[PDB]
Amino acid sequence: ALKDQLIVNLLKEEQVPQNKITVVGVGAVGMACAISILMKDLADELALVDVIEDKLKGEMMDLQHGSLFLKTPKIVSSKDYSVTANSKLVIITAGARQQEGESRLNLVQRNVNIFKFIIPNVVKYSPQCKLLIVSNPVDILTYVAWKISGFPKNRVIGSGCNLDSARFRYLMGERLGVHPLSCHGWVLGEHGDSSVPVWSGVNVAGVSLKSLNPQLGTDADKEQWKDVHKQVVDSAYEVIKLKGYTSWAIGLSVADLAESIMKNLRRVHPISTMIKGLYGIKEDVFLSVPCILGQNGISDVVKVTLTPDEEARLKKSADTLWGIQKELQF
Amino acid sequence: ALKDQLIVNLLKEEQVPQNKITVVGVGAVGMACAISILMKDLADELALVDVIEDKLKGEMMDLQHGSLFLKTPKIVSSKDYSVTANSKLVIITAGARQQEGESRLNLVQRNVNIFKFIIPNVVKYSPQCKLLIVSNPVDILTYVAWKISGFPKNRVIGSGCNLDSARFRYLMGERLGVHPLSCHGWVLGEHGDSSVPVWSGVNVAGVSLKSLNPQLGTDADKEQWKDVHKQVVDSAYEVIKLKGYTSWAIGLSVADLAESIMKNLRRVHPISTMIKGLYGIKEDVFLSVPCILGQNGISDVVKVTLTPDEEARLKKSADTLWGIQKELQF
Amino acid sequence: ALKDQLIVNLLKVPQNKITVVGVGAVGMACAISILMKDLADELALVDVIEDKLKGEMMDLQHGSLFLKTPKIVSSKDYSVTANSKLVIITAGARQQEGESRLNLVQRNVNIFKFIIPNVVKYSPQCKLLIVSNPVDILTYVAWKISGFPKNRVIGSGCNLDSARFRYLMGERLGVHPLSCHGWVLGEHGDSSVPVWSGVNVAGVSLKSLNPQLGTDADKEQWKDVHKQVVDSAYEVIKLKGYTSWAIGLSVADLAESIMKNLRRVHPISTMIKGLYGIKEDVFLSVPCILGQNGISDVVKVTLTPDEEARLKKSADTLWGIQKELQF
Amino acid sequence: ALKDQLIVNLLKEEQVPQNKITVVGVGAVGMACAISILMKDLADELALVDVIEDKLKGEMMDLQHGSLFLKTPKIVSSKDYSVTANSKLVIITAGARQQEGESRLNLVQRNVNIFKFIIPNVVKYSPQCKLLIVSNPVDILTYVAWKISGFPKNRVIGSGCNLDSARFRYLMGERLGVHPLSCHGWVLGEHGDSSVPVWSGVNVAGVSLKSLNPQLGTDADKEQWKDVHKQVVDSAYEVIKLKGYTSWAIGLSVADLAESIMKNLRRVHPISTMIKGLYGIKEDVFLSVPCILGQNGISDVVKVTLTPDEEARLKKSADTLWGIQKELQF
Ligand SMILES: Cc1nc2ccc(NC(=O)CCNC(N)=O)cc2s1
Ligand SMILES: Cc1nc2ccc(NC(=O)CCNC(N)=O)cc2s1
Ligand SMILES: Cc1nc2ccc(NC(=O)CCNC(N)=O)cc2s1
Ligand SMILES: Cc1nc2ccc(NC(=O)CCNC(N)=O)cc2s1
Ligand SMILES: O=C(O)C(Oc1ccc(Br)cc1)C(=O)O
Ligand SMILES: O=C(O)C(Oc1ccc(Br)cc1)C(=O)O
Repeated sequence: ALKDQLIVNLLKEEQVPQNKITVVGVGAVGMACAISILMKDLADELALVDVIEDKLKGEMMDLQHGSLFLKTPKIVSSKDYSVTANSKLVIITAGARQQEGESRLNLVQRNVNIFKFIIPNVVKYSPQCKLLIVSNPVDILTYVAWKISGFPKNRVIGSGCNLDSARFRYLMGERLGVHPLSCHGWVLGEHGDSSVPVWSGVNVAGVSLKSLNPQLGTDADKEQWKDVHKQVVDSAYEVIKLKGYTSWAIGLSVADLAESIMKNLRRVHPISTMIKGLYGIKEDVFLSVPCILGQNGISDVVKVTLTPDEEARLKKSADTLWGIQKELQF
Repeated sequence: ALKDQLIVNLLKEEQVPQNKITVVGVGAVGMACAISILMKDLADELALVDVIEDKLKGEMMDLQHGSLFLKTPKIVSSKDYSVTANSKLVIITAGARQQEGESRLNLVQRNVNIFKFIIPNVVKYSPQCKLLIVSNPVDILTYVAWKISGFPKNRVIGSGCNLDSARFRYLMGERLGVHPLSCHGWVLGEHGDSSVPVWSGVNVAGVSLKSLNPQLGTDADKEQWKDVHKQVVDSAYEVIKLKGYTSWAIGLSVADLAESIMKNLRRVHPISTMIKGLYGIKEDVFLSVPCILGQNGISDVVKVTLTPDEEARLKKSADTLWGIQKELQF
Repeated sequence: ALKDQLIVNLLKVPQNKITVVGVGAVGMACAISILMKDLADELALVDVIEDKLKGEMMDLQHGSLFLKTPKIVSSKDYSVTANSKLVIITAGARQQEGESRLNLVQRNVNIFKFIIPNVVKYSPQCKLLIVSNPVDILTYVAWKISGFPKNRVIGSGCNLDSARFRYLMGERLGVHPLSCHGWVLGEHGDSSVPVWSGVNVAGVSLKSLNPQLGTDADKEQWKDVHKQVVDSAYEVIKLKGYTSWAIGLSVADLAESIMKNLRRVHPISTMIKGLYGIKEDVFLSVPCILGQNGISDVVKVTLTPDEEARLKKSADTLWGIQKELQF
Repeated sequence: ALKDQLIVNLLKEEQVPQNKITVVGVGAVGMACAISILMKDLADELALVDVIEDKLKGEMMDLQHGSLFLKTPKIVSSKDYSVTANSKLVIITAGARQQEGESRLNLVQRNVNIFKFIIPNVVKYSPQCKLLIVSNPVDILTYVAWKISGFPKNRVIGSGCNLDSARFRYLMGERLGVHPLSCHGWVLGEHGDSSVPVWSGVNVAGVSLKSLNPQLGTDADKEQWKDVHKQVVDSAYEVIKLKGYTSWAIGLSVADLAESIMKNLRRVHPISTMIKGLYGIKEDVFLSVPCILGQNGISDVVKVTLTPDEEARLKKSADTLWGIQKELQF
């Protein structure tokens, strides 16, 4: 054989990848997560899983054809979860997605049912993985993945408000003529309608925007900064109406979180985690708060100082999620 | 205003971009080119142009929402070509795309008519740009864009066989257990059915695969390496049959060419250029040959030493393209 | 010729050129950091020591296969610097063991009287990025000699002091420095100002959880973090003889904002006359918006009376030195 | 404490580095390797080792102060090898360096004595490490590291001719007006005076330069391409004469090898390995040949087809290296 005339083999290697990432779901979200991760050189192996055989195979082949331009030596796919074995990070993007005008909370039963099959299959092949939930409603589905997996809470993460906060920083950046990297602001709670903008922490170079404008984010704000939060809430609905779905921004948001996990950065991200014991919350509610994210997942939570109105809005987001969460059939 | 209390302006904002890229067409190919370019930090401004208003705005908005994770501070869109002003590179992806069982050659009348509108509008606003043609049939469309634009031939580049060669290299790599970066091989001629695998130049570490196996690429080959070229030819059709279209690999192949142009690398790529005067070709045929690509586009053409059968196959590819090209009216 | 048998030539100025003046440890660290961040299509090096200059250029050229900067050039002659978008000056006497950066001033001013007109002659529209010490005074000096408008004369200033501060804050908290926010302003030296009022994690003011933060009465003595920021260069000089790596990375950070027109905010040296309560033509670090045209805007930081007094003291210290200087 | 007021700890330590690199020696080569590795984001932890305490601490601190600009969250140092624990790769740059007019082969006795201390201390704390030898004479020192460590051959690599080949490609590129990435050519054998330019493999886009000029690399060559290999041989001495030492190009060459290892790329590099059994070599000689490099080090060797003259020059290099090997006192 030609391979043998050209090359002399020294050993049969173990082959087990050291930085493998699995993406579950090859829809628009899943593929945007896949491309972003490949262009960030985060993994030595990428695995894709879906239920539509043709689409899964087509997507895998199309990424594979770009291998020359990448540094991810192995790209694989299968409907069988054995393809996901030894993943460091498994990203779940599978399930029903919002239609035009549809609340993310409307996807709950359909996605809890899908998660009942997915989660035991992921766990079986990667018992030491970190789970990164992207499927919606993300907060409730992070709780679902946690309960099903049996994993400790540090290893079950939801993409949460990482994108909501990125959108907030982009809009603030556009209003001020400053790059979003130099605009600071936190959107917490549900990744949806009940999210909370933390006006007290909104700043550029550590200068509180609220110290210059005390009415910042209120109805009495002459510049109406609350419309920035309204744009954050409405963004996914506005994008879906225009292009039928969202993909690029969530893909970048997920690869940003994947980078912190894979590279053990210990950067702070507003992501879905259990908030039991914070702000008077007594139940197993999962929603976004600023978390320290690394190789072991969420190791710590930043206790944000909320005004009484900000805390009341966060407890409202918590009540909305727990109302659905507490009555789940699984 | 809050902005003025926070920031003291010391310079009048008369912003002109220095490394602007425009992507014409927001279909799956155009968006894969856009995300790949954004993630490679090649531009300081990205402009998108299309004819479907909603889809165009949705795509622009979705990219802008990922700005925090990028280093391209300005993302814009419009149906109006004034939005593309001062681009250094303009990437053309617009037009009809081949259906399952349809040749890229069959899109020619539809795409020439579209180019008659797009090309003059692009050159009107970006007099310094290089035109990077991606729409199909890419070889005939590069010739068409060249003739319409009034640009010199070095500045009108067709993505051509850069993707066929990357596909070939990936497949060769899979067979050998070597990264595509270390598997060398050139697929030239039409970016389509009549492409030519240059078996004589196929090598690993300077070792000719044809020297070890003389039957390489022929029907007599026991390992059937000709199936690698057949898979290269069939790849877009196979992927279209599986996922409905191709996007990722073409996106990365175009970003690869964009990097060589923007960074003036003078790397060699198999891309569409005028071959009149080479291999006895007498007509104004555009096809892929290894070209040196930099800040002024195609500055030089490498003269590949082809076996008598490889040369005849290349002249056959040229004849096929001329057969379609000679009947065009524009 | 082999080249003509292989290649058919069809077509017989760089667009993103950067020049580094000075091939000392600082200059070479700026050079490697810029090459490894793919910011330039052409890098030029300039120095007065011909052998050292050529050897550094050749050493960089030999790594060309692992880079994406296709032209690396050098000369003692400034004609090599023509068409630079950005010119970084790292040349002159460098900080010595147990000595203030203010002790290099007159010698570096005399050297800039030669360098600056030569840079200006070949790239009249470049952005000048001053790294040489004392950076705040030398930025003012380069501004005066060049005749450039103030937006195009930038000093590396406190970008490194703030980076050191965020690393030290990060080590105490167990958080990546990217998630630890806090600004060190004024002189890139002993009179720098830690802005405790803006120090935060996830928008949470550290002063809100420790009102005494940064003062003598602070039970956790966070003033020691700023003391570590001040002492850092002296400590590194004592141990290894000079500093190079952290400054090269800080300079490449500023070069990225300029070259990619990011409009990110950096604490860098700029003309502060009329701002923050200062009446003289003093340059010091304040948070600036940095892009393709250099410093376009200045962020007006809300400083506490203590912080404002310290910044005024830093301005007074620099003005005092600058006053008694000849050029 | 302020930390406890701001952060709730939820986990539980277990901080084991997953992609750790160690650099032994903090001279100019060791620091150029360190800065290049840091700027390529290859490691989650970087450890430095040396015998000069102040120099080592000052270098560590200077890298640490640049952390905000990096993605390697742990930079450590010590004269104690326990600091290198759990490294995936250990880079050895310690030892005497050659003076002008002094052969790298003259460093043998001083460097072997140093390796007798370093090697057992390195291997002790890192079960999974690959040993990457940079110190000179590199080929002899790779054999020495292999004998002292008791490691299998796949795990002991010498930086060998990776830099000689990069220099060759750079110089070829300069003559042809082509980027080094598109200029192919191998310099094999000893990383020193007896290296072998493989003219038969020298090519652009698969085109053999020797097939265009049969006299290529011989004294009969009108263009004297042999001067390119002479410049490769003399390059370290020319740089040493001008600036006192070489650092940047070797740092980049070592980071290139570290990238193939850390990311399991399976790219081909001309690096020091055992050649017993190839080209009639019957002894345990280490020298550069093209190797497939990945996570388990050198898993495979490319059997380059050499002309009788190239093979004779390669065996001559092996004989020279074997001669020095017979002088080793373990
Ligand atoms: C039992 C099941 N296992 C899977 C696995 C993958 C998918 N795939 C998607 O849901 C892709 C499209 N969805 C979005 N949101 O992109 C569906 C199912 S159902
Ligand atoms: C006169 C015209 N100008 C344009 C500009 C853009 C587009 N957009 C596409 O065709 C994108 C979808 N198609 C593919 N190939 O992705 C069509 C036209 S028609
Ligand atoms: C009239 C003059 N032009 C120059 C240009 C470069 C240099 N080079 C250095 O000073 C490098 C070493 N110094 C530090 N600080 O690294 C000195 C002079 S004097
Ligand atoms: C028993 C010993 N262990 C070590 C470890 C490191 C070093 N360090 C250097 O040799 C740095 C300077 N040399 C080069 N080549 O840069 C020397 C020794 S001696
Ligand atoms: O992936 C491929 O081979 C090519 O992809 C496309 C390139 C440009 C457009 Br517009 C549409 C498809 C092809 O179909 O030629
Ligand atoms: O530039 C080069 O070729 C090489 O550089 C070094 C390699 C290892 C050490 Br330790 C020091 C220098 C060489 O001298 O072999």
